[PDB]
Amino acid sequence: PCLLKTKDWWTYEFCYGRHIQQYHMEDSEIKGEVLYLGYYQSAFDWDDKRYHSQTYGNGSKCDLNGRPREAEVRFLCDEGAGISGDYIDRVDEPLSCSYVLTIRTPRLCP
Ligand SMILES: OC[C@H]1O[C@H](OC[C@H]2O[C@H](OC[C@H]3O[C@@H](O)[C@@H](O)[C@@H](O)[C@@H]3O)[C@@H](O)[C@@H](O)[C@@H]2O)[C@@H](O)[C@@H](O)[C@@H]1O
Repeated sequence: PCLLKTKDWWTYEFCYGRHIQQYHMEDSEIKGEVLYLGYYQSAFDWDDKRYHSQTYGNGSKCDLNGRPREAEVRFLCDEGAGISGDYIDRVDEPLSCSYVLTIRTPRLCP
């Protein structure tokens, strides 16, 4: 089941191994266009300490440059040691329409 987080205008939906989505909510409905940050492309897992990365590509065309959106996902230790499972921590956008999502998860903790 997909992880969700709202930051200002955009709500972000992370569907692990499928795609990443960005869209606007009003009340509790998706008002408008749904944008794709990217579709699942690759993943690397390392274990025994721990590391996990995924990449997502060919999302919606960027109006700034006409290039598809692209995203990478970092997976880091949930340092709150919480009890609600994984969560979207940050979304960063270091180049127009290129994103780095950071997910926190108890499974990546030492
Ligand atoms: O073009 C690259 C960016 O595209 C997308 O962001 C577009 C803008 O989104 C937000 O504004 C849209 C909404 O803002 C509201 O305040 C109202 O004005 C609405 O009518 C309007 O639809 C806002 O975040 C802007 O700063 C964005 O430019 C995203 O995909 C971005 O990640 C891209 O950078």
